[PDB]
Amino acid sequence: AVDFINYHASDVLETSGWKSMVVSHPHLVAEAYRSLASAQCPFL
Amino acid sequence: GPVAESWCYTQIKVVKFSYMWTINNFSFCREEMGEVIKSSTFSSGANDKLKWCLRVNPKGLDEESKDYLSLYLLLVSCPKSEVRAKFKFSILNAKGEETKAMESQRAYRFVQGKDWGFKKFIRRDFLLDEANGLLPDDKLTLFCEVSVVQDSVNISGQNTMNMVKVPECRLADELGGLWENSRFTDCCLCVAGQEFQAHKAILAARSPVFSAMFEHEMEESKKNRVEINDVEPEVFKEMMCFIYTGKAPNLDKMADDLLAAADKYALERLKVMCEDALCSNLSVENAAEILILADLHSADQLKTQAVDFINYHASDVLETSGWKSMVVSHPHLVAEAYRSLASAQC
Amino acid sequence: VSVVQDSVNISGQNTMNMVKVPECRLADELGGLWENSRFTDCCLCVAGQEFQAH
Amino acid sequence: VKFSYMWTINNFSFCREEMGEVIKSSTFSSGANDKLKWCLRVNPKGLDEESKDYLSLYLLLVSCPKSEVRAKFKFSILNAKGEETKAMESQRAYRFVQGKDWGFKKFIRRDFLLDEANGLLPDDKLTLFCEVSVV
Amino acid sequence: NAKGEETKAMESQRAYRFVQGKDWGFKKFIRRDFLLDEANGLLPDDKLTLFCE
Repeated sequence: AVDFINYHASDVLETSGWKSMVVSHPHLVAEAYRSLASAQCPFL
Repeated sequence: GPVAESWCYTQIKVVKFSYMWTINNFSFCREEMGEVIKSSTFSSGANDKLKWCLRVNPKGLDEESKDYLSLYLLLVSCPKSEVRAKFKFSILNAKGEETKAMESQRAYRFVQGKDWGFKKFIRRDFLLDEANGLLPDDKLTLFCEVSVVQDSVNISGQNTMNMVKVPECRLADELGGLWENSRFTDCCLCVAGQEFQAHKAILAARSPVFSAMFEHEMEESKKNRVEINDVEPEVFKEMMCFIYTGKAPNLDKMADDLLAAADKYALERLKVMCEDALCSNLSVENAAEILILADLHSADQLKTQAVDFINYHASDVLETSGWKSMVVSHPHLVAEAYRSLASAQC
Repeated sequence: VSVVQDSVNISGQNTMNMVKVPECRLADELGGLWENSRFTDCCLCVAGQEFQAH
Repeated sequence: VKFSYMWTINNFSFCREEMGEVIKSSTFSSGANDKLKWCLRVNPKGLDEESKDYLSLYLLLVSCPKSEVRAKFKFSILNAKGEETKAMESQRAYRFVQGKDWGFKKFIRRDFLLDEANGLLPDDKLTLFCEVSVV
Repeated sequence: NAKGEETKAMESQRAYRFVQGKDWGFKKFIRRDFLLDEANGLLPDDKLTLFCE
């Protein structure tokens, strides 16, 4: 699911469920950022 | 070289653009001759209304070139009529030095939609050879330098020249030298138990937040004593010096609390100069508290620059206990960091 | 099988225009306060017309 | 009645224009007498194709009260050290009118100027020293 | 001329590029004898009246 969110975040941040996750579950967004950090985006 | 009774100094202004342009996986040019790879538009700080772009044809533009790499420079937007310039291209090799450098000796004129360059720039076999290393890891790196000429101007240094010395406008130094004298101060002003004898007239003149606070039901009774506790005297005297003299020379040593006070007082110039001070001090260990102060003080540009710092140093900034504390205390900052590092970058 | 796609330009600009600072306050604020005409410390009547200053 | 004038052009290798163009300087005089205004019109290319490859330099009188002015001018170029070099002097007291120029068309070869070993173009800057005698 | 009508009018076809102190003209504008002949009427009252566009 973390991989899927990293893949399809272009709509997930628009959907309201991600906002609920941001509000209530800070650690989930932190762990998704940690996976997104050292993977699938380090070229720039 | 004797002394001249009159001299003149003719100054043709020149500005320099410097540009890098890297194509990944170049062997997948993916098409035949005539095709073009435009670059993103680029400029410098001044005037920033002239926008240039690169056109590179991987195959031959013409039937005479064919097995040739061709590049051109194209000017897309000109607020003036015409701009004269010289360009110089060079392919960076595997190590990074400039090779195959070709330039136009002529200061070509430029209009919107007009493009100039080298069709016969570098041989295709010479590029595609691996021994010269002109294509390291199928990455093509192009460095262009653009030199734009402007109008000449003469300062006319002929002598006798109104030979009295003209001082500049003296609003700043005259107001600055009155603080140590402490004259014309109608009221008192104490911060954190320390007295700083200043008056409300020039403060009301030079800070609209404070003046709007002054006219509303405080000057009738508590004009003489005003309660300020948000800053220490070392920040308050620096802000008072900035108000009177117009500058804050003691910036680097206390840039952070000066920025906090400036965010409190909506002093945009003080905020941006403290942000300029702190941008060069971006570091792995301090990035988390830098982000926290930027978010609290709504410095969007500093937030973006720190986001870029975290993007460039994501290998080590995350495991810092400061960033862990920022995670545990500020979910929104981590959410925005994820949004920027995901949507914009990839 | 390798499918190629339309390329995209990242469009970086190091140091760009920095923060694009607003107008100065060295002597503008004098003029802004005079336009707002507040803190009327005195009323000097000279040749009939009235002028205010500090 | 000796005027002296040290005129400096920077980034001259960006002469910025083609054959037969002009670059005017500032109008100058001395504190005495001060109503005879002069300006150097230099041409980075040749003025004419008959004598191409030349830095044709002229002296042009813009403001004059009288009908004519008799003057002798001497042009010179300072090198990297700063001494007077290529001192070309007009032997005659040439007559000047409002809107009239005199000078040396075959003043100096451009190829002779462009040698970096000669030191006649230091830091892409050229300094012209002109001495004018009005009789 | 004496009647004031245009005579010996000519123009350069190109749009010339002028700079600070650059001159462009016709060196061979008119025959001096054609000007000086009184019968042509081009020098009325010893007055040369010129027009420029």
